[PDB]
Amino acid sequence: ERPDLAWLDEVTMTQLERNPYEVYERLRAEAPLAFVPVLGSYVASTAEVCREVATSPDFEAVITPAGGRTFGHPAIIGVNGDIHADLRSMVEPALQPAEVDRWIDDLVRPIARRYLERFENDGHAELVAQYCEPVSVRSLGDLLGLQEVDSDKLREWFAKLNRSVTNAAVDENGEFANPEGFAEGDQAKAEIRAVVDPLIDKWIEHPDDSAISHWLHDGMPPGQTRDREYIYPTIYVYLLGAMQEPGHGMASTLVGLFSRPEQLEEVVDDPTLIPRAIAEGLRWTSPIWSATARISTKPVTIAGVDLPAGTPVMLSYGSANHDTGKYEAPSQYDLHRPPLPHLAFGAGNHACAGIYFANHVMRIALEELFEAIPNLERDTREGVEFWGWGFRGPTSLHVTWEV
Ligand code: HEM
Ligand SMILES: COc1cccc(CO)c1O
Repeated sequence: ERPDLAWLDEVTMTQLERNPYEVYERLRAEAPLAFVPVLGSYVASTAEVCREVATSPDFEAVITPAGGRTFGHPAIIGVNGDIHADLRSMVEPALQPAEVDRWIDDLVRPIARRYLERFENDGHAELVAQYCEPVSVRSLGDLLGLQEVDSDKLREWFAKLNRSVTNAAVDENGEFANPEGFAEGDQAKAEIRAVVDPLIDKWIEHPDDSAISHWLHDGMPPGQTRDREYIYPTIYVYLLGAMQEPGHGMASTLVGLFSRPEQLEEVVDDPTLIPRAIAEGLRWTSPIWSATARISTKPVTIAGVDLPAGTPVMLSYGSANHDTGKYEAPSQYDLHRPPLPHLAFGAGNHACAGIYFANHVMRIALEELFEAIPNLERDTREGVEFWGWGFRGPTSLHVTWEV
């Protein structure tokens, strides 16, 4: 429709998944709010527009089309009003900073050690599969009450949900171009139900300290629980993003550090710099790159575009975090970048609920890794490929060290 952006008609889903940064560099200059045909939606690409939409009184949450097809209702990310308030009150207790501080070290550090012990003497490893993902899912899985679900299984589930939720491509008529791509999301949900339904059966009668048990019981009248159909979509939200993203963030941080060997040495020497390293890692390759959205509730003008009521806008926070209006040479990882606001945790009433927890998981994981393997080196025989438009991170991270 917009004539000067006719080139967007030729952007493909595969291109965006392999590397979205060239398209979005053009969008940030040409059209900070732009309709992207293959995505079937307006996309916000700059920090100013993403923050405005995410915080505007004239927008509310909406799930992406493929997200809705996968998760259904009421996913915490796609609802508003009283239901959203209830789901936030449901998830927030275990994520409160004073609560996290009571137990985060005893949760994550033994897990990180357990996975590290399996390879720390090998001289080689693929850190995504052998460390970053397992620590992320085992930590959250235990908190949730999924101790008996193997980390291999939790990792398979968030891979399948990832592909289903980001199966966004639409055809000439605005219909999903790849409908068969939702089948593995449906199969993941069926497997999750088979595992989690018995656990919920038990928690209803025998509550414990698991987070899901508290989701069922907290704030409810005596003898009542939240219906499982009311909480399952948020369970799925967790089994995707909350399981995947801390692993993504640690891995991207390491890749960035490896790209700046002088900076990797600083952080290994001085582990108090790990939080700063992680913050730059999240800006540099945002794990949740473009997975959430808002919808206008009345006619509104954003970045010169007159939007009718009912218009969805995807928030490409990963692009916003490369806004050259804010950052110098944003495509380069720089630990010594001045600490500035970023949008990797979103903004507004639907901003990330688990920031404090996530930052500690990533921190502890990197602390233990650098303690166990101070001479870590990237395996330069294998390149690092990043994949993902909706969620983005490295597909593998081959490293070596002198044993
Ligand atoms: C580095 C790791 C993580 C990153 C980068 C991340 C980022 C985000 C982003 C971008 C959103 C959408 C915000 C928006 O639409 O404005 C979000 C939502 C959310 N995240 Fe995080 N997340 C991470 C880890 C986690 C973890 C571990 C948990 C739970 C233990 C969690 C819980 C949630 C919840 C519940 C929401 C939905 C909030 C709502 O819609 O009201 N996140 N996250
Ligand atoms: C915490 O998990 C998520 C956060 C934001 C988006 C999604 C899925 O679109 C998630 O699963």
